[PDB]
Amino acid sequence: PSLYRVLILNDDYTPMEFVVYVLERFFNKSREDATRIMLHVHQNGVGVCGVYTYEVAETKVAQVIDSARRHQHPLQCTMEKD
Repeated sequence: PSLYRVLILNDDYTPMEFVVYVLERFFNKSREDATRIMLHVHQNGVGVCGVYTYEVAETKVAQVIDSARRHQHPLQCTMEKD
């Protein structure tokens, strides 16, 4: 039954706007909440985008990666047990 948290890692190439876009897009964040998480990731090196069931966490990871790569950004996204 364990839920899984989705994490994005900081990097020195992915635009902030794209990270905000990603959080609004795939994690259902208002722009204000996205901005907060984006800045937290920038400062902490890692941040939680959300917590979901394993299957849903898995698709959100893939979707962020797919989106990032097609935008040609190196944005790293992964998950771990909540």
